[PDB]
Amino acid sequence: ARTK
Amino acid sequence: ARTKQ
Amino acid sequence: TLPPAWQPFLKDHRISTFKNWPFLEGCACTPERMAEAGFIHCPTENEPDLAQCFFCFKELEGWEPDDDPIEEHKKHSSGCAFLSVKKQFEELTLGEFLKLDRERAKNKIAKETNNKKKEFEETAKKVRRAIEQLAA
Amino acid sequence: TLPPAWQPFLKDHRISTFKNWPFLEGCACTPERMAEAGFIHCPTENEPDLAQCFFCFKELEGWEPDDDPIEEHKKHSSGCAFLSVKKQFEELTLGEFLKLDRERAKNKIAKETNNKKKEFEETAKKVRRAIEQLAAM
Ligand SMILES: [Zn+2]
Ligand SMILES: [Zn+2]
Repeated sequence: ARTK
Repeated sequence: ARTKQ
Repeated sequence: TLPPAWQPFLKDHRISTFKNWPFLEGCACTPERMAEAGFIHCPTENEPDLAQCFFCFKELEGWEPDDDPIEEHKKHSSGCAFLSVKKQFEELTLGEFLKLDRERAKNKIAKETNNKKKEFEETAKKVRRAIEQLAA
Repeated sequence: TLPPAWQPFLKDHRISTFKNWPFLEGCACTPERMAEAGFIHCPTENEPDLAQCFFCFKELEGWEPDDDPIEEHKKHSSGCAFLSVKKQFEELTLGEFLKLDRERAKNKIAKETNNKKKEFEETAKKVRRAIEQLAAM
């Protein structure tokens, strides 16, 4: 997943 | 000490 | 920073509850000693040196300077599981701590059941006296 | 059983926050795995798979089925002390637990500091621009  | 009155 | 319900487990909270405790330096039952022994100060206008174990709820008054709070606690409430706890608060595990708080909860309920019993018996005495008097 | 502020430290509480989490059986990032890794579910209108570590406050979206929550946490927040905790909750001592709750409190504060900073800088850019424009005209 990934950072906002 | 002693118990309650 | 713990919730109010749990503060009494902390020695320094217990010590803080001693406000106008008469036995200070030189005495065996100082706030520090009372607190180490599990006691909290719960004075009344009526009974102003009243103290109570936070864990087993035994209340004691008539404190005297040479009274060792620990030996008094053993005498009047031999089975109090706080007396068994030998480790410091912060050395307990959460599991142990939670086990203790459950035993305390049970102690509170037992005490309230015991007070309600004593209140019911007192009311029953008065009723009995009132009936005897109206029969006589 | 336990005070609200502390519940996030309990795996079962964290799992329970996952309400309409899309990735269920067959996926690597299930509620159980997300929760084992420290995450709480905080969905928005805008990003409905949003998850946040309860301890270090790192937020991650864009979850994919084969994502291992633990490895994603290590990647995006390598310094998070929750990743260091080996014992179960009930095996911690109160001292250990109080030390962890302090580090968490400090993480929350660092996060809010870092946000305030960013908002302030955005406002400062706008004001500066407005004043440049006025001096230019
Ligand atoms: Zn006791
Ligand atoms: Zn984290």
